[PDB]
Amino acid sequence: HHANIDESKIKDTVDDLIQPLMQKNNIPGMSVAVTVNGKNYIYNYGLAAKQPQQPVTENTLFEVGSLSKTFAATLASYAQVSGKLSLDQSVSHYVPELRGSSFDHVSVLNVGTHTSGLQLFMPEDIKNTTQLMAYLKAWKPADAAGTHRVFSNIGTGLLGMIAAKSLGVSYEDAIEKTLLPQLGMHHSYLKVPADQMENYAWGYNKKDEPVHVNMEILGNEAYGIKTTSSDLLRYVQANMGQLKLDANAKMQQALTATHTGYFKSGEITQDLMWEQLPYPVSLPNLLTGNDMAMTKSVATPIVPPLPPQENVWINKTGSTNGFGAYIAFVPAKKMGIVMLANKNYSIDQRVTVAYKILSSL
Repeated sequence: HHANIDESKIKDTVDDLIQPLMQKNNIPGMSVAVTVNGKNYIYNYGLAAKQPQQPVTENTLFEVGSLSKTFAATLASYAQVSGKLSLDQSVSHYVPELRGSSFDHVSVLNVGTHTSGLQLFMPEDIKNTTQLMAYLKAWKPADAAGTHRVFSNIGTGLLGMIAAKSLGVSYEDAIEKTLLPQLGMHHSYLKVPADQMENYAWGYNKKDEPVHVNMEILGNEAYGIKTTSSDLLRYVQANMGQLKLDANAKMQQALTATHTGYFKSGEITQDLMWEQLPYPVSLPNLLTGNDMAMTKSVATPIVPPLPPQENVWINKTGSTNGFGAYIAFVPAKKMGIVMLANKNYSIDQRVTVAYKILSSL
């Protein structure tokens, strides 16, 4: 510890919130990454696994659940800026087996903004593409697509599937061979390789049992990423235009364009998977804006779309049965936070701690 040194000042703030958070929620391990003024700070806490004990280190991989959806959006945006995908086209334009179904009237933008009306969870009995297509061909929403926001793993699945196909590849190839490499995220995976399994934290469920997420159909798009806080902090910096990014100009454009605001719903603006609130934001409104995961709300189009903004709080939560993650960043302040935990603890706490940390900077 050193008085007047960046990493010690930030560490005091972070420790003072994260240690009680982990204690009260029985969280075995966390990593918290913060960026401010172009400098990066990584704080590791506790255990990646209990027995045999393994500490959280700079290499620890956590499941991040719905943070995975922002990668599906970044891929769709990359396909769009590359001229391969139009977001306003129908889903059945790109998925011809769905022509003549409800997907004639659902746009790619709808599935990228949770406004198709598809439900949250993939039906558990859908095991293969044939069954998935039969389901989708027979599906109808209660309200017309574009009228309501319903956060959806299925819709995110379609977004990523369509984006990858428009690029000529499977979603897994698109993510692990194109997107994550171009972002410099070398410790981020949809399938953790053998040399990294020692670094893959165990998640701890509500009954404190060690678990890892079970990957099912279109799961890569919706919840498949395992990653480090450092890689996600790089992703936050790239989302703020801070990195050279290997001169990948289309990729920077793709990242930035995911922040385009397409629908208003409640306190939030729904971007392409990212969600944002006006900055400065009150904590009550940020809490409300992060309590939209499982209920339908009215959605209102923003047309022409709101361009990517600086003066906003951009965020996404993600969870699996054993993990709880959160990212927030404020481009106008070039500041951001990644909080990764191997227990799924309540979103109100994630958001409140992040709000307090970023407010301190």
